[PDB]
Amino acid sequence: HMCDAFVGTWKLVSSENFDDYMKEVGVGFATRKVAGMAKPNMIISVNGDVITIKSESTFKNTEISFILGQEFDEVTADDRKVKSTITLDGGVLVHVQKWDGKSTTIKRKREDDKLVVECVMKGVTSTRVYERA
Ligand SMILES: O=C1NC(=O)[C@]2(CO[C@H](c3cccc(Br)c3)OC2)S1
Repeated sequence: HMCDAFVGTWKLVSSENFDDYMKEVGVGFATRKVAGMAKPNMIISVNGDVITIKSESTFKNTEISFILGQEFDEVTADDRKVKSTITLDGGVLVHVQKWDGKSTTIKRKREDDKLVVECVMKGVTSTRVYERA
């Protein structure tokens, strides 16, 4: 019953400062412009200890499966090759990505009927709000 309130199909309904977050990450112009248009569906499921998060979008489809606390390889939508670790901290899913001596953290939490995603790189935060699809 780990992560029950996250499970389901979610649609992006608002974004703030995502271009600035991508700039801070190092994303190039053309990827920022095209990726910034996308309104992905995020599909979250749990089977035993394995959590799967899929992102279906007109930009790029991605999928990760993981066990909490156990590092894994991830290729991000912008084609970074990162080492990721995802934990639960007080009911918030905390996803840290490490690559090229850099780090970014993505937090996902349930707030009312929304799933709120906060993406932080250095001093820049982007907030991405999802509703049930
Ligand atoms: O709502 C979101 N939920 C996530 O986990 C995000 C998935 O996309 C990445 C991303 C970073 C840089 C460039 C591109 Br293209 C994508 O940012 C995090 S956005």
